[PDB]
Amino acid sequence: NYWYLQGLIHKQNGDLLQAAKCYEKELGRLLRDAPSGIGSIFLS
Amino acid sequence: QVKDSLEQLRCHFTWELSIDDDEMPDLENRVLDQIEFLDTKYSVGIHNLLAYVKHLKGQNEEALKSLKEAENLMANVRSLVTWGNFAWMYYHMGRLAEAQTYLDKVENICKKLSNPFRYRMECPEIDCEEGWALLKCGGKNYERAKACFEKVLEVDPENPESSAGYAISAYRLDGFKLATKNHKPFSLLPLRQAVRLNPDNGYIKVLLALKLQDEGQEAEGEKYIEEALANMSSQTYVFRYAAKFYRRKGSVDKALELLKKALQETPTSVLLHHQIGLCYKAQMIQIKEATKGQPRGQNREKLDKMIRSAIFHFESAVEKKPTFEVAHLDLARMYIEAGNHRKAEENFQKLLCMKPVVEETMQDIHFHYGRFQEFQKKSDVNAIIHYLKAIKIEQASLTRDKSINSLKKLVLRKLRRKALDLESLSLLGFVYKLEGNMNEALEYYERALRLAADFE
RNA sequence: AUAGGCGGCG
Ligand SMILES: [Mg+2]
Ligand SMILES: [Mg+2]
Ligand SMILES: [Mg+2]
Repeated sequence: NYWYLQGLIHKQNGDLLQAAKCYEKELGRLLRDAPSGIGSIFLS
Repeated sequence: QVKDSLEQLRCHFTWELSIDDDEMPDLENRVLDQIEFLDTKYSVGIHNLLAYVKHLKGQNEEALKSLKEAENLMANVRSLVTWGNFAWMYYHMGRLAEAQTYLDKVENICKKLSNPFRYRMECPEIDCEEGWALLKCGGKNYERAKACFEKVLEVDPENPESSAGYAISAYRLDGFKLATKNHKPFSLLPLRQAVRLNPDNGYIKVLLALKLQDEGQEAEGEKYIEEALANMSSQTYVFRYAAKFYRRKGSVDKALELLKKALQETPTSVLLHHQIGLCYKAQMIQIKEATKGQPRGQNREKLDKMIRSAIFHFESAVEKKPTFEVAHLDLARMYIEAGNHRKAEENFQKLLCMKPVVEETMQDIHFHYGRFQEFQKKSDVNAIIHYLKAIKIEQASLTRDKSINSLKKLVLRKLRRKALDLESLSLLGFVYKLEGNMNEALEYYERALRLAADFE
């Protein structure tokens, strides 16, 4: 859960956009083989 | 040999005009129409272009005929395009002496007092001539055509010709951004300039009227329509843009009248067919509104006729111009309206392989395919695939925003069947991120991450 | 080169 924790740190500083990016990187990986294509949009 | 001499010539053969094979029937038809119906000062340019198109078709003697017709009309410096086209013509046929004859004529005129003395010559006229050829060869050549005219207006800012060319290129590029948010009327002041300096030119009046209308100035625009319609200048073209003006004002029947009259002169115009499609589409929407979606008896009869009529004309448009993206999309959607989903689909698949000049047009393609996949084909995965694909195209637009909202609605539907879904939670988090709602974005992403760790 | 109806447990 390294990327979750990186997200929380940004969130707690107010970098909502870097917070989203960190979580995206991990949720991308989880959803890389998802049929919609959301996993790839996250890992760009 | 002579071939390196040819490559220095400023003419159609060296201007790299972007002409798909697919756009050739249509371009020739538009060349012939211009020759017959456009009121301009010099018609040498368009016959030089007719020649080039014949040459690309594999009809060199016809190409030669068109160059001889241009010669028979021929300031004198514009003849240089004719002569360079002749040079290339005779080369490609294999009359190396005749090619050379014409190269030598170019060179002799290029010694009063030209800097590249050899075959190129730099003057406003040949600049404009490159502008108009690019401007007739489709949207991808438009930034270049604008630059040509603009080059000449950098030097001579009151040149009437290049002010026209510049203003028309600009209006058409403005056209590509009407769907984007924060589009500015970059062509409004150029068109005013252009009308001032070409006070007899109805073509330019009607585009000015259309620009005025886009910026909310209907009264002023309508004066320009009425003026333009009262002069011979380019009657048939004034008919098309006047029709567009009256349709957007909500005089659809008046539009049809003009369009149908113009169709006698120019039966082949994909502009006409498309715009006549839009008239029938707007009349279909009137009836659908007045009958609250439930037309019966005569109303249904009339609605059916107008759906058939739109399909006829949108079909007529894409047969003539297979790369006419917007006309394909309107046809797809008319097919949906008529209940023909395979025909819709078939037009959607051709749309998916196109490389639009107007990037926003691909957003519209995905948006509307996604809705086709949600509501007609009942396949959420493909709706989502395509709403995401539309969202992925960076450009801010109303249609992108529509795709975000369409994704939101579908994912909230899916979450209310099944709340514990990693994709759906991440998707809803994404949508909120694209709305700028960041607290919720992070809340849904966190929930998705916590759903992952609980499941393991 | 030819844009904008309404958009889904409607
Ligand atoms: Mg066309
Ligand atoms: Mg329209
Ligand atoms: Mg349209």
